[PDB]
Amino acid sequence: SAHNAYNAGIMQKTGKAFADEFFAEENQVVHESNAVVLVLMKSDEIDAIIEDIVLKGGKAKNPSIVVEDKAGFWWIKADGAIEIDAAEAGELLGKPFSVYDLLINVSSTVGRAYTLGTKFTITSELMGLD
Amino acid sequence: SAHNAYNAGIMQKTGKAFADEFFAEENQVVHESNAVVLVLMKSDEIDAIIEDIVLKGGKAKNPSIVVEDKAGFWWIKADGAIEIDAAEAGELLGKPFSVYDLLINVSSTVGRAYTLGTKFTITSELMGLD
Amino acid sequence: PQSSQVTKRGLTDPERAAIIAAAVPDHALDTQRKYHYFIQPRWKRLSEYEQLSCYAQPNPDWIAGGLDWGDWTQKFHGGRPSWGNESTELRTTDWYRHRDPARRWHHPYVKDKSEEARYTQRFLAAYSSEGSIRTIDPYWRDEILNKYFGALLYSEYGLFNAHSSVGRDCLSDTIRQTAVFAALDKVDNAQMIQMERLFIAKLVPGFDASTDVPKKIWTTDPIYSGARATVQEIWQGVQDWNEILWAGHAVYDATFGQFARREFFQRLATVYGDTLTPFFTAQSQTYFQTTRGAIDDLFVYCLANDSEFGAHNRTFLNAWTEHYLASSVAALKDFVGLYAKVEKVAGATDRAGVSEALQRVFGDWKIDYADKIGFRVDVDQKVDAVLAGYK
Amino acid sequence: PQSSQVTKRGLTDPERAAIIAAAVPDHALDTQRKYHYFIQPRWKRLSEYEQLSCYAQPNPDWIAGGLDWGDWTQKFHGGRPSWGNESTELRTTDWYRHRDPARRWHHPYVKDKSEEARYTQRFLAAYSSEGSIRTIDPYWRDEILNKYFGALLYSEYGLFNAHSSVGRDCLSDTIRQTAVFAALDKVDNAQMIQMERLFIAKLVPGFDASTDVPKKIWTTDPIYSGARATVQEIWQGVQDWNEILWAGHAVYDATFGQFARREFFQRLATVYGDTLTPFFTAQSQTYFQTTRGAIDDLFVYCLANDSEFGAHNRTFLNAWTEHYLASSVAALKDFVGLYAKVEKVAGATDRAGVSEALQRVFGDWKIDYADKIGFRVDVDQKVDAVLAGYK
Amino acid sequence: DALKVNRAPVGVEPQEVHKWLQSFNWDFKENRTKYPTKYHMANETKEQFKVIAKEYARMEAAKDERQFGTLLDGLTRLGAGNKVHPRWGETMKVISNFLEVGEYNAIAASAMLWDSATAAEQKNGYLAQVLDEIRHTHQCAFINHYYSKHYHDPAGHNDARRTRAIGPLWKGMKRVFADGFISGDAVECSVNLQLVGEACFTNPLIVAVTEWASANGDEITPTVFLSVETDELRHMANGYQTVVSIANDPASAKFLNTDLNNAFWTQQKYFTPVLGYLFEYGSKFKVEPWVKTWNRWVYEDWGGIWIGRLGKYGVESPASLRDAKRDAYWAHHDLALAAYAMWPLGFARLALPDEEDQAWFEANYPGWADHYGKIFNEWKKLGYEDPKSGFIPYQWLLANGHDVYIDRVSQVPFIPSLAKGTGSLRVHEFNGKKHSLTDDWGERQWLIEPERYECHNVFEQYEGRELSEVIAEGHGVRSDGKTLIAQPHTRGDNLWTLEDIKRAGCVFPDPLAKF
Amino acid sequence: DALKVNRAPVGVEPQEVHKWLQSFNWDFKENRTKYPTKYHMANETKEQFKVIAKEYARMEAAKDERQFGTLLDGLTRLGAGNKVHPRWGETMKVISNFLEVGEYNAIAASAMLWDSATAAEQKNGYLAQVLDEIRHTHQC
Amino acid sequence: AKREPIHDNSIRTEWEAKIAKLTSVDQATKFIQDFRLAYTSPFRKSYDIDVDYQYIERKIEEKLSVLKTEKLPVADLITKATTGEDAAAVEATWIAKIKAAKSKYEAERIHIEFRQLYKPPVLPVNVFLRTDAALGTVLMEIRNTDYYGTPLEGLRKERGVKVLHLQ
Ligand SMILES: [Fe+2]
Ligand SMILES: [Fe+3]
Ligand SMILES: [Fe+3]
Repeated sequence: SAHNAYNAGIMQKTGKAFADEFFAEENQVVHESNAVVLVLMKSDEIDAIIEDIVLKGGKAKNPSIVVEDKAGFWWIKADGAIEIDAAEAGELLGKPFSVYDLLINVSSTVGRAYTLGTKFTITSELMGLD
Repeated sequence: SAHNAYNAGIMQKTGKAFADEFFAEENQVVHESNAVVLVLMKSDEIDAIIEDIVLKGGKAKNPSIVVEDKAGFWWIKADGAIEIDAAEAGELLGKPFSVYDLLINVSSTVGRAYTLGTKFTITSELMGLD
Repeated sequence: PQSSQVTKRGLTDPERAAIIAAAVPDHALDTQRKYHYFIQPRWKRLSEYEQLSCYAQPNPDWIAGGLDWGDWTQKFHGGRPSWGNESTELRTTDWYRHRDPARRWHHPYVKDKSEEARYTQRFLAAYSSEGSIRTIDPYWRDEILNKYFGALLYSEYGLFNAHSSVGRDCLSDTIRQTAVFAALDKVDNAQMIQMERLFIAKLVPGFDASTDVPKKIWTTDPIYSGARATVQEIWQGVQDWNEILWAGHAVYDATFGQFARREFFQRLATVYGDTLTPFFTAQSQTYFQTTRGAIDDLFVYCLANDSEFGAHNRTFLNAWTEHYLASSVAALKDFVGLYAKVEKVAGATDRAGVSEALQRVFGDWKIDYADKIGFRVDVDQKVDAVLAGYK
Repeated sequence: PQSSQVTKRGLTDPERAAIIAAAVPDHALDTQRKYHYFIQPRWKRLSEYEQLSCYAQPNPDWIAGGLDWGDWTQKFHGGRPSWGNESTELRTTDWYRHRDPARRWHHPYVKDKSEEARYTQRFLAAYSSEGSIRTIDPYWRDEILNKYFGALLYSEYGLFNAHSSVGRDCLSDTIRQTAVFAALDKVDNAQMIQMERLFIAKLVPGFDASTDVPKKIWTTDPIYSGARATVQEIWQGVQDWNEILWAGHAVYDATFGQFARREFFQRLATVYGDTLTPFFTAQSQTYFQTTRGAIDDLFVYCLANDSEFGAHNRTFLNAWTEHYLASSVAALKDFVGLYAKVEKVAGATDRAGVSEALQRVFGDWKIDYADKIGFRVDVDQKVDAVLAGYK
Repeated sequence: DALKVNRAPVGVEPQEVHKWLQSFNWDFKENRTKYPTKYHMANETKEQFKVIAKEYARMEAAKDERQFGTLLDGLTRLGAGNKVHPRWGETMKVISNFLEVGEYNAIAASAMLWDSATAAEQKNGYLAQVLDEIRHTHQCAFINHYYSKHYHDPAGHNDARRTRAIGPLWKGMKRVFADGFISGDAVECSVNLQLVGEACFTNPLIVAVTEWASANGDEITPTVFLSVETDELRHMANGYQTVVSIANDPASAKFLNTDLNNAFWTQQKYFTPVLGYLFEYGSKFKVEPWVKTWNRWVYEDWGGIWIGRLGKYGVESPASLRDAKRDAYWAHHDLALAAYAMWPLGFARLALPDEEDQAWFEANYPGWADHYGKIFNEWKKLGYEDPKSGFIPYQWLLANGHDVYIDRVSQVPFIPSLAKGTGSLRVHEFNGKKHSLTDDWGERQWLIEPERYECHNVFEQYEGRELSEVIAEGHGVRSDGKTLIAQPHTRGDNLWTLEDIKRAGCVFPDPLAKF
Repeated sequence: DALKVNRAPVGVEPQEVHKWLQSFNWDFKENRTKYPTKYHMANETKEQFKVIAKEYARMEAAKDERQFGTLLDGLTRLGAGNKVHPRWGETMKVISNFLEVGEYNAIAASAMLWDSATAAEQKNGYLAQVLDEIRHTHQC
Repeated sequence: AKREPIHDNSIRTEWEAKIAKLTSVDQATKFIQDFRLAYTSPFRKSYDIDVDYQYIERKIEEKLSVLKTEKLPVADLITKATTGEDAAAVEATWIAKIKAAKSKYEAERIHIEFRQLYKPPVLPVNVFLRTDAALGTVLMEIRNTDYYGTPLEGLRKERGVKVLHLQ
C-alpha cells in the first residue's frame, strides 16, 4: 500500500534525482490512476471517524487506505473507493448526524463524490461513462 | 487608581511580611469597599470593548479604572460604578448587539449589576437599602 | 504595566509548553474513552444526552438506583433528607431509568428555542409590513381572542409554577431535566400569548393589550372557573412531585389544555380569518407534543411498567387520573360556555362541531394515556358531561 | 509513521513559536484596524455587512463607482467585457451605492434560514402527532390547496430562475448578494410548497402529492395562463438584469404573487379551517418583505433618485412598470376565476371580498413602489380590470 | 376523517422534496440559456449531493458557527492573530484577497452554469454553488478583516480592494481565476471553472496552503480555508456531470480537449509561479518544495484521478503539460525576481531569502544559488532593505538588460534574460499597437482572438511617471500618508516612505519601444 | 378597518413582554411556598436583568455555539486536549466533577427560591437560574 | 510619452467638454459610433487615447442615454435603435451576416463591428445582448474548429502582424 503514500514514488527523491525523474520523457503526460484522495478537516467528530471508521472498518475492507497527518486536516488516499456511513458515525458520536452533518468537515475530494442514503462515497469510477 | 490594582496593599508583600499583615488584628473583619470588580471573558467583541469603551470613554469619566490581563479574562476594578453601553459596542463592532449579547462574555461581577435600556451597569450602590 | 503577573500560557509559551510535552507520556494510560461508559444505554448505542445527564445526581443506594452510600451530609430540621423516598407515593427499582425521547440536554434545548426566538421576531416584522391583520374578524379579535385567549395565559403560568417544587423534590437527573424544560415551555406559552396581544395592539388602534381584562376573566369568569381551580390545586395543593407532573401534563394539559389551545383558539382562528394566532399556537402545540413524549416515558415505560412496582404505581395513577379527570371535565364544562359568545360556524361552533372536538380530545387522551396505565374511560360519557355546559 | 513530514505548528511548537515571537515587532506597524476603512458607511458607523461585501467586485473606473483601472484581462468572443455598462438600460453614478437594509452577508442569511429549516421539521412532527389536520375542509384541501397552491410553486420556481442571468450580469457586490438571496428564497418557496404537499400525503390517505396535477394546471389551466406568460417573459424574455429584478419583485410578485400567496391561499386557509398552510405562507411572506426591503433600496434610494440619472431611470422604470403591470393585471384577471371553484364565504370569496383583497394588493403596491418612481395608477381602475374575470 | 387520523410523528426529509425537483421545470420555447455556447448537447443530469434550500442553509450555518466560534472566541483568547510569522502574515494579505476575487468571479461563473444548465436539479444545485462562492467571498474577506484587527500590520489586510490596483501581480489574478471563468462559453465553465479550477487547483491553493499557515503560526487561515473547501466537493461533482454530457456527445466532444488545454494553461500560467512564489518566498518555515506540492496535487492526483481516468472517453492529457511542469520547477523563482524587484507596487512586506532559506532553495532546486541566489545577494549588498540606499531593483534590471515585459494575454511578467520557466518573447505590431507575448499557448490565443485580450498593462498606464507618484495616487500608503504599505523587509524599524522611493529616481519605461 | 392599517415593520421586544410579567400571578389562599422558612416578609422585588424564555434561550444558545466551536473545532485541531500538564489534567478530574455536583444541587436550590418567591418576575427569574444550573452541570 | 494621472487628466477633461456639446439623439449617435469605430477593438483607428477611451465612451453612453429618455418616445426606447432602424431588423440583419461569413476572420470582424455600431444605448439592451450572444456563438464555433491546426508562423501571417522580435 506504499504507492498511496503522500511521498510515494518521485516524491521521495531530492535535488538532481527528483529533477531527473520530474523532467523524464515518460512523465510528460498524465498517467491514469485508480486511486482516490479524500481530505478530512480535523475536528472532534472527524478525529473519531478517522480512528474508528476509516482505519478500523474502512481499512479492513480496503487495505490500500493511507491516512496522513497534515496538521490541520487528514489526507486519505486509497485504491478504488472510500466510504463513510453517517449512520455509523452518529452511533459512534452519540448525537444526530446525517449525511450533511458529515459533510461539515469533509474538505476536498479528488474523485467522484456523491451521497446515497446515509453514506458519503468518493469513488474512482466514472459514473455515466463506465 | 493604585488602590484598585489586583496586587494592591497586602498583595504586594511576601513571606513573613504578608503573613504579619494577613493575621494583623485590624484585618480580621471585613472593610467596606466602594469599588466594583468586573470580569470580561476575552473574545473578539470584548477585546474591542476593553480598548475602545472601557479604557477610553470609561476611563476618562472614571480614572480609577484598572484593567488587568489574566490570560483568559480581563479583570477590571473601579470606584463607584462601571457602565458599558451595548449600543456603543454595536456601533463599534458593526453588527447587531443587544444588551443580552453583551452579557455573552460578561463573566463575573463583584457589586450590584443590572440592565437599564441598552446599558449594563455594575455599581457599589445598594439599590433597595440606599 | 499591570500590578499582577501576565501569566504565560502552557499551550503556547515555548518554555512551559516544552516542560509540559516532556511530562506527558507518549501513550494513553487507559483505553476506555467513552465518558461514563457504565451507563446502561436505552437505545442501540449510548447517547451524549445520557453521558452528560445520567448519574449527575449523587443518590445513595437507599434511593433506588443510586450508586453511592451513606446518609446525606446535612438534612432539614427534623431530619427530612436532601432527597428522599418520602417525596412521592410512586416507587420504582431505579429512578435513573427515565429517558427523554427528544434527548434534550441543556444545549439542544436552548439551541432549538433560540431558533424559534429569532424567527418569531422576523415573522412579526414581516407580518406588520404585510398588513395581514386586516382580514381578521374584528369580534373574534376583540371579544374572544383578546379576552379569553389572554385569560388562558394564566393557566399556562399556573402550570409553570406547579413545577417549582418538582424541580427541587424529584429524584433523578433526567426527570429533573424533563420537568424544568417542561416548565420553561409553559411560561413561554404564557409570555408568548402576551407577546401576541402586545403585537396586535401595535397594529389595531384601541386594541387594549393590558392583562387586566384577561386577569379579571381568569379569576372571576365562570368560563375558567373549573380551570383555575384545577390549576391552583395542581400547583399549590399537592407536593407529590409525580402527582404534579401526571395531573398537570397527562390529565389537565392533555384534556383542558389541548381543547383550549388546539380545538378552540387555534382551530377557530382558521374559521374566523385569523392569520396570526396559528403562528403562536404552533409553538405551544410543538412544546406540548415534546413535553408529552418525556412525560409519557416517565409514567408509562418507567413507572406504570416497573418490574416490581408497576401495578403499585398504576393504583395511584388511576386514583389520581380519576380525581383530576373530574376536575378537568368540570373545567371543560365551564369552558364550553364560551361557545355561546362566538358567532356560529357550521361544524365548528355548533353542538355537533363541539362534540367532534370533545371526541377528539377525550379520544386522543384515551389512546395516549389511559390505555397505557389501565385507566378505563367511556369517551362518549365524558363528551356528554362537558356538552351539558354547551348551550 | 508516515511518508511525509508531520509539520510542527508555529503556534504551539516551542522552537518555531520562539522564532516567530522573536520576529514579530513589539509594536503595531499601523493604527488603522478598520477593515476597508475607506468604504463610505450608509449608516452611523461602518457595518460588518459593508466591510465584508463592498468593493469585492473588481470594477474599473469606466463602470460607475469602480476603483480599478484598465480593461479586463479576458473578454467574451467579439469583445463583451466581463462586466459592462451594456448589461442594463439603467444608469448610476456609483453601482456600489446599494445597501440591503437587512444587512445580510452570507453568514446571517443562512443562520436565519437554518432556524426555519430545523423548526419546520419539529413543527411538522408535532402537527402530525396533534392530528390537527382533522378539522380542515376536505374540499379546500383536495380541490383547491393541493391542486392550485401546488401549481403556484411553478410561479415561484419561475421567479427563481429569472435570477440566473442576474447573478452573472449585475454590476456590484451588494446588488449581487441581494439578487442571489432573493433567488434562494424563491426556490425555497417552491420547495416548501411541495414539502407541505408531501406532508399532507402522510396524514391523509388518498392525498396525492405528485406534481403532475399542479404541473398540468400551471401549464394548461387558464387560471395561471396569464401568470405563466408573465413569468416566462421575466425569466427568459429579457436580460437587462435591472429589468428582471424590477419586473419580478416590484411588479409581478408584488401584485400577482402577493395576491396568490397572501390574499388567497393564506387568507382563505384561515376561513376553511386550515391550521397548516399558514405555517408555510408565514415563511414566503417573510421572505417577500425581506426581499422587498433590498429591492426597494436598489430602485428607489439608488436608481430612481440618483443625482444624475434619477429621472432617466424613472423613464425606464415607468415603461417597465406600465408593461409588466398590464401583464400582472391580466395574470390576476385569469386567477380570480379560481374563486368560482371555492365555497362561498361572506366577505372573503364573494365579489365584495375579492374587491377588498384586490384593493389591498394594488393599494399597497401604489404606496410601496408606484408613488416612489412617479408612476400614476388608478387603483379603482386596476381592481375593476381584475374583477372582470370574477364570475 | 374528522376524528381518526394517523398521529405518528412525521416530517419531510430533504431527499423527499428533492425527488420532485426535476418536475419543477416546464417546457416553453424560450426556455434556453441566454449566453453564447458551443455546447448544445443534452445535459439532463442528477445533482450528486441532493440539496434543498432549507437543508443547504442548515448545513452551511452549522459550519459557520464552529468556524466563527473558533475565531471569535478561542483563537482570540489565545491571541493567535499576532502569533503568525511576519513573512506569512504578509503573504496572507495577497493570498486571501486574491482568492477573494476568484471566489467572487466564481459566483458569476456558477451563475452562467446555473443559466446554461437545463435540468431543474442542476439549476438548484448551481444556485447552491452560487451561494457558496458568496460564502467563500465573505470568508476570505473575514480572514483579512480578522488580521486587520489582531495582526501587527493591518495595512494591506485593511485595504487590498483598492491597493491591489497599484501593482502588476494583481492584473494576472484578474484572469487566472476570474475573467478566465466568466468571459467565455457558459457550458465551458464546467471545464475551466470546475474540471480544472475546482477539481485541480483549489486543492493546492486552499487546502495545501493550510499546512503552510500552520507551520508559520497562522491558525486563522486553516480554520477558515478548510471550511471553504468543504463546499468544493459539491462543485466538482456538479461540474463532472456536465463533462459527462460533453464527452458522450460526439458533436460537442470535439470542443472538449481544446477547451481543457486552454483552461489548464490559462490557470496554471499564473497559479503555478504566483502560488509557488508566495509559498516558498512568503514563508519562514517551508512544508515541502512547491514543485512536489504541484507534482502531488496537479500532475499525479488530479492528472491521474480526473484526466487519466477520463482518458478512456476521448479526454486527452493537456498538450501544454510538458511546458507546465517546467513552469512548476522554475517559474515561481522567475516570478520572485520580478516581485522582489517591483516591491514598491505591491501591498505586502517581503523578506529576502536568508542564509538558511538559500540553502533550502539550492538543495531542492539545484542551480538556484548561482542563478537567483547571486542576484538576490547582490540586491542585498546594494541596499535592497535600506530606505536611505536610493536603490530599487527594477532600475537595476533595466541597467543590465534584464527588461521586464507583461504578457498581453495572461498579464504574467516575463524577464526573458533571467527566466528559466517556459517562455520566449514574441513582440508583434498590429494596427499601430505593440504586443508582447511569452508562450506558444498565450500567443495562439491572442493571434486567433485578439479582441478578447486588450488589457492595458502597468507600463502602458504608468509610462514616464515617477514611481512614488503612482504609489501615492493609488493609496499605497499607511495612515500617516507617507509610509508605504509595501516594504522590502519585514522588520519594524526603517520602513520606506514616499520620499525614500522618490530618491531612487525610478520612472516607468515603454519596454516595447526598443522594437 | 379592512383596508387601512399601519404597515411599519414592528416586533415585540423582551422588555415589552417582561413589563407585564408581574400581573401573571393571581391571589388565592394556598399561593405560598411549600417549603419551611423562617422568612415570612414581603419579597415583592424586581428582576434586575429582564429575562423572558425566548430571550433566555437566544442568549445562552449564543454562548454555547462559540464555546462548542472552540472545543469541537478549534482546540481539537490544535490537539490541546493532550497539551495539559499531567498534574493539572488530573486536578480537573475532581474540580470539574465536584463542581458538577455543586451545579446540580444549585438546580434544586434555585427551585426552592423559585417556590419561595412571591413575585412573578422573581419566580420567572429563578426558573432562568434553574436552567442555568442545568447548563452548568452539562458543561462540567 | 509621459502619462497624466489615471482618473483625472487633461485628455478626459477635453472629451467631457466635447461630449457636453451634444444636444440631440442623432448627433450623439453619430458621435458615439465615430468614437467606437476609431478607438475601440483591435481594429480601432487610433491608440492615441488607449488608457482613456473606455471612460470617455462611458460618458458618451451617459449623454446619449439621457438624450433618449428626454427626447425619444417611450416605444422607441424599446423597439428601435437610435439610428432610427428597427431593433429587431438589426438583429436579423447581423445574425444572417456573420452566419454567412466564410472564415473566422470574416466572422470576427462582423461581430466586432456590430458592437462598435450598436452597443447600447444605440440598440436597446435586451435586443443587443441576445444578438451579441447569437453572434458570439457563431464566432466561437468557427474559431474552435481545428484550433491548433495552423502553426504560429502561419497564424502570424493570417493575422497580418508585423513581427518585431522573436527571441
Ligand atoms: Fe452555576
Ligand atoms: Fe469557492
Ligand atoms: Fe467553487
